[PDB]
Amino acid sequence: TGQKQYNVDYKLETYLKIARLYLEDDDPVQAEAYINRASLLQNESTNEQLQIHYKVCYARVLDYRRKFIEAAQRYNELSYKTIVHESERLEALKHALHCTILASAGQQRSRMLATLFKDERCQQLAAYGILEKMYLD
Amino acid sequence: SIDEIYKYDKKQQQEILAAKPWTKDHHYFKYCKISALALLKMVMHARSGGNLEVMGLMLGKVDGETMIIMDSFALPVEGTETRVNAQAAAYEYMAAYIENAKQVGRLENAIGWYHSHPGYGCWLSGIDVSTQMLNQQFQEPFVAVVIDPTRTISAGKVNLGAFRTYPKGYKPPDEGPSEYQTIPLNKIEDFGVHCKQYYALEVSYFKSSLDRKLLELLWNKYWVNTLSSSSLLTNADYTTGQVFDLSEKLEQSEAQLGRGSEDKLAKATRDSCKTTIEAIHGLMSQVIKDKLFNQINI
Amino acid sequence: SVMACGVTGSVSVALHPLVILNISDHWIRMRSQEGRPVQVIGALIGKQEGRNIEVMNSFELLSHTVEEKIIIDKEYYYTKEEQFKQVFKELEFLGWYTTGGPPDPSDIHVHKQVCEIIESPLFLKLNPMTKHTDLPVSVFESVIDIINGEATMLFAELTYTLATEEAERIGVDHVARMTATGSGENSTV
Ligand SMILES: [Zn+2]
Repeated sequence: TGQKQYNVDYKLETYLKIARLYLEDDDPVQAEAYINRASLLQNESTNEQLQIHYKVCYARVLDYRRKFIEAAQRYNELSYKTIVHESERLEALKHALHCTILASAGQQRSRMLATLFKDERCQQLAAYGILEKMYLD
Repeated sequence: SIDEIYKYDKKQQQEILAAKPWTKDHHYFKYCKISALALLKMVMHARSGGNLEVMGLMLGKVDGETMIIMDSFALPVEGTETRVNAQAAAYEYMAAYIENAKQVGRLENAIGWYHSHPGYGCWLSGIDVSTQMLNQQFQEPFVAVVIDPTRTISAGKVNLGAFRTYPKGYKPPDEGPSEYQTIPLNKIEDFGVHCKQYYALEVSYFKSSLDRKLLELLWNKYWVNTLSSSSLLTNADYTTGQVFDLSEKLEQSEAQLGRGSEDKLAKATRDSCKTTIEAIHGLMSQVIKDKLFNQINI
Repeated sequence: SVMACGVTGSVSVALHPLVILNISDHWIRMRSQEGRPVQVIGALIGKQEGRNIEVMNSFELLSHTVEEKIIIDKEYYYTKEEQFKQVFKELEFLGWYTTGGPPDPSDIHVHKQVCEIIESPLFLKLNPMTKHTDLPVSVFESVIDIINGEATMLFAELTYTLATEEAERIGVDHVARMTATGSGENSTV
């Protein structure tokens, strides 16, 4: 709205941080509004880490809006990316686990639960005693 | 080399198609060689539907007097036996299947049509004869196959038949024994009329080298399924039904002795054995198992 | 090496012998067509309930070759997906098959193309001219781990119990054990 014009890496970073903050105070009514305006400028970016921090923050907008099954698809995706540092792929995979478990009993969820026992990386997670016992009924 | 038959000579087919030894002699084709895959899928198609008759299409070739069947598949049609030529519903899935199948390997042409007959032998009904006559009329080299899945089980061996119909005008020669199978009276009439209008084909079963070698390697772990077979609750609703058939056949011959088709106790006696012979054979494999697995002590 | 080797589990698999024979017919026929051994490829179908998986029937798929990479022509799969949903309306898409050695890179590239279609694609591989005195048919699945800072696909091998259907069992007992003039006096027993 301002007179001046700004770049992609500033606007996509600003709406990233705005949406991330309204969630931290528990208010997804506000956080959903600015991440929607962030999606306009994420296709336009050539930044290989800023698009990654959008999908980490878009997975959380579906998490705090209780779309747990679709949130698991975002989180699971990010743990498989090598560009993301190894200690940050552990959190990426574990947030998928929580949102795979707490979702409603979908058939899509049964295939996620299968991917979660198939992946040895999940064995390291603390809710494996739940998952092991969940997937195998 | 056993794989003499899994070969497919296409130019030889179209020379025979033009030559035609079937328009010269009415009963030319007498034998029928059924492949390894063809047998399994046809048996599987019949039982899969089960109680209901469902027909598919067969693919194959000709050789001498033998009408060889190579590969088979299903036709998603309904009203088999109740409609004359029930394959008309899915004229799409005949040519469309062979057009897809020829891209992947199945070069074989239309050789016939097969249907299931659950719990009442292998034969052509009055509805089946009208289908096959007109099949032979236009779409030549076409053979009508039949399988009885429910009895294949209880009898304990492949219950199957392959037939061809005669012309409406010329009538068959004499040489014909034709073996007896229990025909339920509800159907005996329909069979009885149109039964002499056709002739069967001498069935034979073959296999490839790989098929033969695979089945031998397969048998290492398939003996387990033989001794946990139990043909009792599997086909429970054939044997329990055959009783209902048997009861009627006696009911007739009882009154036949009285006041009032020639001695229908001789049939019923053979049916009472037929059906019970199975029931006993069942309890052979059961006691065989009780002997084996239960009686070891700790 | 490009297979898994780890503490597996996951699903439990069954296997109908009709599937083995439909591949066997498909190998011998395509082998015969070209006068050489052929790596034939096709699709798997059957019942899927909960974890457990049964493979009932199987058919063929169209394939091409971009450079050295085996391209499953998907436009053919979707066409046959029509026709197999017609006849066996109950059945589901499960996986795919091929012939040759054990699992290798050329099938991992194909496994990616089946992974676009479904989220849990099984994989059978058969050795036609096998040296094994045992059966050369082993079942596998897609598993992915960290290969030294690299998330990448692997094959976790699984076992297979054989199918039981009484009507089918006779089909096996007939061709694997043929009455080629071996019963004169009925006997029955
Ligand atoms: Zn019929």
